[PDB]
Amino acid sequence: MTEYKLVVVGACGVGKSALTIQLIQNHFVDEYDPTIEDSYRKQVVIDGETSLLDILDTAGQEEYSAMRDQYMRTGEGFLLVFAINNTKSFEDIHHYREQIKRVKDSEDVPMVLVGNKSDLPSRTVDTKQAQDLARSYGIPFIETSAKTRQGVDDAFYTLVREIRKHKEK
Ligand SMILES: *[C@@H](Cc1nccs1)C(=O)N1CCN(c2nc(OC[C@@]34CCCN3C[C@H](F)C4)nc3c(F)c(-c4cc(O)cc5ccc(F)c(C#C)c45)ncc23)CC1
Ligand SMILES: Nc1nc2c(ncn2[C@@H]2O[C@H](COP(=O)(O)OP(=O)(O)O)[C@@H](O)[C@H]2O)c(=O)[nH]1
Ligand SMILES: [Mg+2]
Repeated sequence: MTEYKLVVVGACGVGKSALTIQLIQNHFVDEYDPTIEDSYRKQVVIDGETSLLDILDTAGQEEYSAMRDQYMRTGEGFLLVFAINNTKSFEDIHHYREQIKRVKDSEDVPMVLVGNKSDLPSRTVDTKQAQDLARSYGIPFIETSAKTRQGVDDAFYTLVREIRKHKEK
């Protein structure tokens, strides 16, 4: 069976855990310990192909050991998550893209920009800004809400389609 290694990255509090649990369980978690970093597996059918998605939900203290670089290097695709009500989380996206570029030693790594918490009215990052950033990186932009499940399957399934496009090159 085909297997895809996906990694969910972004600032603390953006909804990485909430998005992962929404994809895995179809339930919204109000509280998920921000120190818990773990991987989950879900069997899905995407465009007729059965596959196992192994999703690493990053968390815990920010550190950069060589062991952590090697663990991130195993990721085939990354969701760059920011929250639409947190400008600092959007400003931090460049850091996450640079760290992916550094450990993968590549300019062409499958990624999707995800603007989470789209259910909140307290927007501080406009959709146009996020679309321009994703255009500058050559990647898709998807608006999500882990609370209502808006865009959740689209974010993960779009990342799987980007990994498929990369494996074809
Ligand atoms: C919060 C978890 C909490 N623990 C306790 C209380 S809350 C959470 O979800 N986190 C914490 C932050 N993590 C993390 N943070 C960053 O950068 C954060 C910023 C903001 C403070 C200063 N620092 C630099 C920038 F200004 C942004 N970067 C992380 C990071 F890059 C990696 C990591 C590590 C290595 O070795 C390689 C690597 C390669 C690709 C990657 F995508 C990432 C990632 C992510 C890599 N790990 C954690 C980082 C995690 C989330
Ligand atoms: N309204 C709303 N709250 C969310 C959403 N996603 C996450 N949250 C909340 O934001 C907080 C941080 O979410 P969490 O998944 O722990 O973020 P992480 O640190 O990136 O793993 C929690 O209180 C979640 O319930 C979302 O899309 N909408
Ligand atoms: Mg978390």
